[PDB]
Amino acid sequence: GRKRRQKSMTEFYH
Repeated sequence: GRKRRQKSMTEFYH
């Protein structure tokens, strides 16, 4: 799993 979730601005997977 993932304890710390950081919203990646590069989350736009082209």
